[PDB]
Amino acid sequence: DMKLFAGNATPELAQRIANRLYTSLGDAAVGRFSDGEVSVQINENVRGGDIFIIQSTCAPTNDNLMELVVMVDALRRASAGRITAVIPYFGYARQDRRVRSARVPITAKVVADFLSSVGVDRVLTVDLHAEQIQGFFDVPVDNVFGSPILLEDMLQLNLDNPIVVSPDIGGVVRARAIAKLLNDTDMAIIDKRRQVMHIIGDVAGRDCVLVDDMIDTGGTLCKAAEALKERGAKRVFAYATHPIFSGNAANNLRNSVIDEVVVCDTIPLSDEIKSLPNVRTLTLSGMLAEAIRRISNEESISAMFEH
Amino acid sequence: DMKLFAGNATPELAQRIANRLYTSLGDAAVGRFSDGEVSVQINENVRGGDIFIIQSTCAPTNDNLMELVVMVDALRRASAGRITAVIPYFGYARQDRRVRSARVPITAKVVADFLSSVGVDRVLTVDLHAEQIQGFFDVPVDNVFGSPILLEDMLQLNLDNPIVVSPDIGGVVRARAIAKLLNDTDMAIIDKRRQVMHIIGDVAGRDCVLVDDMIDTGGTLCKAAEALKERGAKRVFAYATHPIFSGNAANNLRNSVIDEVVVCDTIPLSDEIKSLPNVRTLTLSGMLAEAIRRISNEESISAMFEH
Amino acid sequence: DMKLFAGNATPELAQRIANRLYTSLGDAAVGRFSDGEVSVQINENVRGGDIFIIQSTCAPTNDNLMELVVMVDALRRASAGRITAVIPYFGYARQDRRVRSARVPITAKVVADFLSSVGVDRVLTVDLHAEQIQGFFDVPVDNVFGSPILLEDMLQLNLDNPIVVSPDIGGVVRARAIAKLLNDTDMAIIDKRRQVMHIIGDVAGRDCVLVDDMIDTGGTLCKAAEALKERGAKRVFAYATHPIFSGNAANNLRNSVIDEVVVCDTIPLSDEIKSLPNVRTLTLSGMLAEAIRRISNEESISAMFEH
Amino acid sequence: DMKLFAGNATPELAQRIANRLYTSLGDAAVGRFSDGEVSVQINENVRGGDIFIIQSTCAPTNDNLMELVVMVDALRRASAGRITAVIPYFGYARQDRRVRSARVPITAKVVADFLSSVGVDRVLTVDLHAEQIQGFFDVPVDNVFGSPILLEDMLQLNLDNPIVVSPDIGGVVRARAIAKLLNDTDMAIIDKRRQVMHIIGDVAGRDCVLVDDMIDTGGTLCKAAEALKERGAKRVFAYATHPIFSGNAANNLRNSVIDEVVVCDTIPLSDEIKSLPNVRTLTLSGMLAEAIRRISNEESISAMFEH
Amino acid sequence: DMKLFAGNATPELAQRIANRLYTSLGDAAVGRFSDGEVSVQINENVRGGDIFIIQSTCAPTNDNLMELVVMVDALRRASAGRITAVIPYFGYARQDRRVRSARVPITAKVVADFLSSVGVDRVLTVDLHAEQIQGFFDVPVDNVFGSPILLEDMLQLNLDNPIVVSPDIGGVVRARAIAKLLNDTDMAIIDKRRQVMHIIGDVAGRDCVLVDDMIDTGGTLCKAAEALKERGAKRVFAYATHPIFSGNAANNLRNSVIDEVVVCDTIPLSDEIKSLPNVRTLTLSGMLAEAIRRISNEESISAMFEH
Amino acid sequence: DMKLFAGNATPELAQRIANRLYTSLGDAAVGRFSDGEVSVQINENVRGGDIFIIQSTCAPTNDNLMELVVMVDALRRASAGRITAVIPYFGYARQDRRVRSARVPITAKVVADFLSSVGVDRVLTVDLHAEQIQGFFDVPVDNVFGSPILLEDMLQLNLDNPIVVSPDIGGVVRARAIAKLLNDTDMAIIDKRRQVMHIIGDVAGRDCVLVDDMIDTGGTLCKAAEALKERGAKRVFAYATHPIFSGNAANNLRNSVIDEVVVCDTIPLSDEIKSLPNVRTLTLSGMLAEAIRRISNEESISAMFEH
Ligand SMILES: Nc1ncnc2c1ncn2[C@@H]1O[C@H](COP(=O)(O)OP(=O)(O)O)[C@@H](O)[C@H]1O
Ligand SMILES: Nc1ncnc2c1ncn2[C@@H]1O[C@H](COP(=O)(O)OP(=O)(O)O)[C@@H](O)[C@H]1O
Ligand SMILES: Nc1ncnc2c1ncn2[C@@H]1O[C@H](COP(=O)(O)OP(=O)(O)O)[C@@H](O)[C@H]1O
Ligand SMILES: Nc1ncnc2c1ncn2[C@@H]1O[C@H](COP(=O)(O)OP(=O)(O)O)[C@@H](O)[C@H]1O
Ligand SMILES: O=P(O)(O)OC[C@H]1O[C@H](O)[C@H](O)[C@@H]1O
Ligand SMILES: O=P(O)(O)OC[C@H]1O[C@H](O)[C@H](O)[C@@H]1O
Ligand SMILES: O=P(O)(O)OC[C@H]1O[C@H](O)[C@H](O)[C@@H]1O
Ligand SMILES: O=P(O)(O)OC[C@H]1O[C@H](O)[C@H](O)[C@@H]1O
Ligand SMILES: O=P(O)(O)OC[C@H]1O[C@H](O)[C@H](O)[C@@H]1O
Ligand SMILES: O=P(O)(O)OC[C@H]1O[C@H](O)[C@H](O)[C@@H]1O
Ligand SMILES: [Mg+2]
Ligand SMILES: [Mg+2]
Ligand SMILES: [Mg+2]
Ligand SMILES: [Mg+2]
Ligand SMILES: [Mg+2]
Ligand SMILES: [Mg+2]
Ligand SMILES: [Mg+2]
Ligand SMILES: [Mg+2]
Ligand SMILES: [Mg+2]
Ligand SMILES: [Mg+2]
Ligand SMILES: [Mg+2]
Ligand SMILES: [Mg+2]
Repeated sequence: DMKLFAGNATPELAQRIANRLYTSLGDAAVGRFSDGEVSVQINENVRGGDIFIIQSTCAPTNDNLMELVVMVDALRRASAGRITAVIPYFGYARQDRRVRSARVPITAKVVADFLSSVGVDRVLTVDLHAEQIQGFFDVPVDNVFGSPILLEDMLQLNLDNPIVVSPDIGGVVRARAIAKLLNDTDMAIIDKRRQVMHIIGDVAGRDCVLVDDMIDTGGTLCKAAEALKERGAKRVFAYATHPIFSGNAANNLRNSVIDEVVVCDTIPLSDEIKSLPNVRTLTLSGMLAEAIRRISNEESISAMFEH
Repeated sequence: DMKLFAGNATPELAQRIANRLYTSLGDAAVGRFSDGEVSVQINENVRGGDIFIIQSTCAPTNDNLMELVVMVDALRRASAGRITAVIPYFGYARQDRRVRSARVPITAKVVADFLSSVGVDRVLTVDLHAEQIQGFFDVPVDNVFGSPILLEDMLQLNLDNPIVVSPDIGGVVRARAIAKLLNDTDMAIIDKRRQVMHIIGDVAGRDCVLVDDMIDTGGTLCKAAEALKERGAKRVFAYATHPIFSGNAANNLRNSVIDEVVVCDTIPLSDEIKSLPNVRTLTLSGMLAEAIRRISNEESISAMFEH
Repeated sequence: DMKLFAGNATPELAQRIANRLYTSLGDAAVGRFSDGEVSVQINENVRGGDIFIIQSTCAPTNDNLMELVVMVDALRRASAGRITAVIPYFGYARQDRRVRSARVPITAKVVADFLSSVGVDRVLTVDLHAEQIQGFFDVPVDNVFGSPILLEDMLQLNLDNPIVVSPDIGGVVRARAIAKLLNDTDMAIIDKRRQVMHIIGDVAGRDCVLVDDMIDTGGTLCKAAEALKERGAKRVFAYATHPIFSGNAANNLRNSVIDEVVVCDTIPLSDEIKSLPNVRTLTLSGMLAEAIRRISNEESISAMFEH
Repeated sequence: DMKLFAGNATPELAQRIANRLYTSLGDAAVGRFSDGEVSVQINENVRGGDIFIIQSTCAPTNDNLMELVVMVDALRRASAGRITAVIPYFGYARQDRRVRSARVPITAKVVADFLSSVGVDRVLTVDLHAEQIQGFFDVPVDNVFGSPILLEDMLQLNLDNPIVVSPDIGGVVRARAIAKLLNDTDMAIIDKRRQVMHIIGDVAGRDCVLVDDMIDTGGTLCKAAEALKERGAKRVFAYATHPIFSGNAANNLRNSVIDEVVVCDTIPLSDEIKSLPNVRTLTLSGMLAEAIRRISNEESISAMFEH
Repeated sequence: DMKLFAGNATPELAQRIANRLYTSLGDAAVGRFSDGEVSVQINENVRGGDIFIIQSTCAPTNDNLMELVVMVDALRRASAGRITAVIPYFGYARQDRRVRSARVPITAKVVADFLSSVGVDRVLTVDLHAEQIQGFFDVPVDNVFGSPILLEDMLQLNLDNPIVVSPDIGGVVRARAIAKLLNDTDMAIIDKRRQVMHIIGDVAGRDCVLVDDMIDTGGTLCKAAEALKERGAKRVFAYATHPIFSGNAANNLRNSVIDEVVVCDTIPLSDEIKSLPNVRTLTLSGMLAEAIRRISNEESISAMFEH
Repeated sequence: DMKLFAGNATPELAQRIANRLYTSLGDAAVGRFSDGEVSVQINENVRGGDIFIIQSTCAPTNDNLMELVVMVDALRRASAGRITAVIPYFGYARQDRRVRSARVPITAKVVADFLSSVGVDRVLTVDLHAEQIQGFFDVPVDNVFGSPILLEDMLQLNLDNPIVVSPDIGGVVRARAIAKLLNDTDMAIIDKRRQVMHIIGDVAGRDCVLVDDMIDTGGTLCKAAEALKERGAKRVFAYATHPIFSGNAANNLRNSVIDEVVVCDTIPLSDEIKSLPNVRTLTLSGMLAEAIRRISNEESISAMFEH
């Protein structure tokens, strides 16, 4: 008995996933009270069932997170069998340590503790900001890479001796993995000091593919593209998995030298961003549906990591 | 070493409490990141200290709650000694059971579990919606009544043989307590059936004092006042502790037959409500400051329940 | 594999429930050692089974509670699958908060913690004193109302314009629910001050039905009946779910003006009470058997709340 | 701030301990409600204090145990600093394993879990039935031997080449320890087969000292004394720490060949037993008072194990 | 789906058990990294399976224990259904209490806590040093006696009026059980004082069977055999379950008066010990295989305790 | 009351730290039993004290880890006040996630859970392999960088326009931090594909400083030095914090082109490595002593992160 439930964060992605599983979303009233508190009621029998909840903890982050945890509590008190939280974008993942013992929280651990406390039995995410967040849980956590879809899109561009560039130092590992997958090309690294951007590697007369896990504001992405074009690069493409696009992202991307921005659909796009002519979206519904299928049928999940 | 910290929910109440304790609020940067996630940094040494956090979980409820739990986590990882959460208004307290085994959450228990998980050592609240929420925690919970302040204000009205009325059946116990405190007057009960309001008790030619724990939308309060005046009551006064005032509350209170609405300051008022000429606010800063003083000095807290 | 086990608190109710499920009680030796400590031995295979334990925590309360928790521990170490505690009367439910921060325990929370610690997976009760005790547990708790049986008995009395009266202020909500179920009649409230009883509502020349969750000593019930008859009421009937009947209850009920006392069978009656001519018992075995049937077969439990 | 509290199990022992500490027992109302549920109220400030609760879990075992756990919960919610449970006799200690995987509970572990759940910080006991019960807790457990007092009494008897006998096989280790302390005498062992008692060791023409941790019914003790006298022993003395004396113990001890029965005061004696002419009581109040003194002042507890 | 996995501690015993279950060991790479840290990889699907891990925590104890806990963590994160730890010899079982409140650990409790923390669901052991270690866990623990195999071997020796001797005082209970099983013979006890060995019981002209749970160094066993032969015993046989054989055990057994040493196979023997001509090994693979079979099929485990 | 205790892993480092704190190491017997199990006895009063345990979990890793956890359990049962584990090198830190959902453990989380279970209150480490391991704990974890000491040593070399090189992609962040501290020089990255080493950045005619967190076998370090010298680098220096030096490290470093290897003293060096002429050791005893001093006196720990 596989049952799918959705929040208000990613309803269209949940509908696409349900379509690919040839089922329909479970019936649950999830809204707000008059004063703004989350209201949840499960409107069908879930006793002993195998429940999947699809919801990203994207902006508005706190409302979406409260929605998810309140759904889990409601399902657990209604005697559900197993609850899997499908969280395509995991919010608060960038607050994952205390640098220099700064008096800051580790909020990703706080969220993992909340999810474990309400009774989640498994978590399925896409491209966690830090892979070590798998260890913040006691339950199995499956971190699925979005790189197959993005690489499939890259290979249909016919790039001229492309080079893979990471816009910052934190993305070097991911950029190297993408480069090894992309016909084993070269990689370059953007190094930022003091306000100048230093490029390590040769980009003269080559197509540049900027790869990142997310695009939050686009300031550093636009600056990296500007530096790459100033050092003589033909075309610049930006590939990311999570389209956060917060703050002044639309204006930054509009007045930029990037030829194409390609993102996945873990977060719904705004009308502001969708109006842009050079922003393209790929879908992860098939990959997530296959992962849900394998989890539900007790099959091996390692098959999801092939290109 | 008593240190006070405040969130963004009730900063002026926290400042008043700090003034009455002859100290100043601790220095902590509490704001938002670009995408809307809560940002917290404690900017002073708190090692081994006795920390009090003042913040209501009022609207926007989820942001305020996340702010509180993230502050507690940051303080606990910074080696604070004891953390007391002063929550003048406790949000989600109305979701306290599952009626008829409805597939709903018990969200007050979820919030209590979150607070216990991040490391709170004591909770101090004002007029919990259900007193049994004290049992949702393992830590001491002090539920302080706001009835001394409201009764002091009532006794300066010179009411003509007043009668204490509860606007619904859930408030009968509180209304009876207020009536016994108010020179041992009579009490009447509003009974609602089907859309008509039935009044049990005699209100003909008497001043009526409606007492409630909160005013959320004011619809039932205005209806009760209308019924009381239709059964021949001279003047109607509304007394409450928590001024939620959500939805259409301002228009409901403007076009109403209530002579005076008196509330406490557990939730800041909007400009919409503050423009109203017949809404008056009492302060709880002295009572909360005395409670904090007694907790900090290891004195008996039972002295707080005298009129 | 549904297996029923019984303690020494309510053996005849357990036998009736087993009869209605067309099974027999499981074989377990549950007694005392020489010095009075509880002795338990499960005398059949329970590995992987779906176990229901039927036992009220009624007087002697502590022995019955220890019996229940020791049974649960014995079954859990014998590799039982799922353990449901059917507790028709939940003892210690009246100690559910600390009024005015009195240095008292919250013993209902203590008992819930004990039950959760030994390994109970679900609780099924009848008419909890406070519904918020559902939140004292992490496991599902089904609070089943006894009002269908009592209302069925009420409707066979042919009352003359009956009015529903709550003997105290704590029972107003339940009395209102019963009144709305009883052809939508009126309700009156007994208000006690200082030693006099004040009645809010008109009872002149009407049949009065006193409704309560329990009858502990009968002092307040007899006083309320006396006041109702003094204000000119034709007949007084007392309806309750839990027949505790402690202290001087038999003498109070014998020298009283109540025409009929009707109770359920969550607690066995003594010979003292059974000798009384105007005390009648209704059975809850059918309702509890249906609830157990629905829990065992993973059906919806919401069907149990219809009249 | 050392505060002593007592239950209703061992009030005179608690008073003696308080006398030896030159303090007085703390003021707390500990009784029963009308229906038999435990009632507790702490009538003094205990905030931040160092609390000791003196109560044996002796017969009636379940009432005493519930009294203790309810006291601990009340003190913990009243913000006590540290709670030490002084349990001179630990009930349910004989149910400490499952022999041959019998479907029985391990009730000593259940009681340890209850005590840990309510918030006990340290346990102090006398002559635990199994020393491994120390490992049933997470908190420090100090198991103090009563053998110094009993050995002091033995050495004032002027025994004629005494031999130390264990009435069963479970007491051989304790009997050997006593024998090594008693001028390094010999030891004999009572072996019971099938209904006959086999004695291993020579007892012809010697004084026999039977040593045990407890005397529950006295049947095996009287049988062992009978066998020892039949194999030609001059005088038989019985020494034990815990005087349970359940069932037919008084008649067994009256019609027995034992010259003297000496016990400690961990359990109050009945009038039935106190009427016996050959039963003598030693006091442990000094030893327990010294242990409490050392725990309170953060001194080494190893000094308590010298003769 | 029963799956067997083995560590590096007892691979041949695991292979024998797998042979008797007519299955094969599961495929898992369990070794060491370059620096000596344990490396584990499960090389087959275990989702929802019923997993048994066979590994003794014998010398090198800490490596074997870490191997076991790391395997359990790997299997739990791979979504295994139920994990049973089959630990034929349980290391650290001799550190089971704090005698005289010595500042020592209770390491058996530490190991039980580690096993419970990684997610073990059941433990199956052979001849625990202290049976109360069953209470150190929350999960079912089945302590299976090795006495059937040893008694079967004893009865094929044709002993001349044998007497069962325990080499120390801690083994008296086990020696008595063996004696009652061995045609209800007599038992004698070795008592050690100061450096001399005192024998309680008559051994003149009888065959002596020394029975113990383990043989660690053999010093006390050889001394007991020497004393027994000095008091005129014909032949001395040593029977034990766990062949630890540490330190100078081989030289002690070589220069000893023991005619035969018979042990089980819970710990692999060294070449040093296997070279000895009078050391014989019995197998427990059949008994453990039957226990695993009964656990897997949800049958009663009490059938394992018959001779 | 600050008390220092040491294991057998890093006794000389512990002695140096004790010397810099002008105290002496606490008296505790920490060794092995005959069969190889860890033996611990605390030989002084620690009641209420502030205890620091200094021990790296270096090779033999499992013995050292068991030593640490057993010490913590012994101290916690002896009523210690606060226990801080000073672990200069944290073993198992490289097993921090499951790549591609490989059926592997997260052993760093297992070790963190063990430490939290025995009762550690704070952890102090040096240069954790992954900083996110701070989130594997609930307690404060202070990750102190060793870069001040190494940078002080670097600045006394008089390098000719040095360039900072990371031997692999996982060390790029640390290499960049070191480069920014080292007069804001340039950085180069070693990229390994397929067996060839690709260098991103210009190293022609410059001094190269290889920086890493650890040196396990030295194979990749020697290969990186060889590649750097083949692309025309004057001198190559290797700087690391943790000198693991496992496997064939001594032969790799002997037959290498590295001019100097400088490491800290978190792990004792072998005689094999100490015989090498171009391996130099720096001490961290002063920095760790200052950190312990600040923790003990409740001072801010942020002062430890300045150069
Ligand atoms: N403001 C208030 N003051 C006093 N009691 C209150 C108040 N609000 C709610 N209550 C509840 O009303 C109940 C009345 O109990 P109490 O005041 O002791 O009188 P009695 O027990 O005689 O009815 C208490 O249990 C308390 O929890
Ligand atoms: N026997 C009963 N039947 C129905 N409700 C009851 C009963 N006893 C107590 N109650 C409580 O009375 C409250 C009345 O709510 P409800 O019956 O939904 O009507 P309304 O919400 O319109 O007042 C419920 O929250 C329920 O918890
Ligand atoms: N009253 C007692 N005094 C001393 N030991 C006792 C007593 N009762 C039981 N014992 C147990 O007897 C065992 C004997 O150990 P010990 O007295 O150290 O001598 P040895 O170790 O030489 O046999 C101890 O482990 C202790 O737990
Ligand atoms: N020795 C070190 N000194 C400083 N930072 C280090 C060191 N080793 C690793 N790091 C990491 O490098 C990251 C660089 O951040 P930071 O030094 O604040 O500069 P920026 O944030 O401008 O890149 C930090 O998050 C820190 O965790
Ligand atoms: O917020 P921006 O820097 O503009 O863009 C998002 C980046 O911030 C984080 O490093 C993310 O990993 C991205 O690299
Ligand atoms: O939301 P409204 O009914 O308009 O006003 C608030 C009321 O709703 C809850 O019962 C509260 O206790 C109040 O009585
Ligand atoms: O103990 P009595 O007051 O005599 O009768 C039982 C009552 O006490 C509690 O309020 C129960 O709810 C009943 O109303
Ligand atoms: O119950 P009885 O056997 O008569 O006397 C008490 C004995 O029962 C237990 O073994 C105790 O340890 C005693 O040896
Ligand atoms: O270590 P040894 O004394 O030489 O032989 C093992 C004995 O040590 C323990 O008591 C075991 O139970 C054995 O009796
Ligand atoms: O084991 P080696 O690769 O030879 O040297 C140690 C390296 O292995 C890990 O990445 C460490 O971080 C080091 O970079
Ligand atoms: Mg990052
Ligand atoms: Mg980035
Ligand atoms: Mg309500
Ligand atoms: Mg209301
Ligand atoms: Mg009540
Ligand atoms: Mg009542
Ligand atoms: Mg025993
Ligand atoms: Mg005995
Ligand atoms: Mg032993
Ligand atoms: Mg032994
Ligand atoms: Mg790494
Ligand atoms: Mg590396």
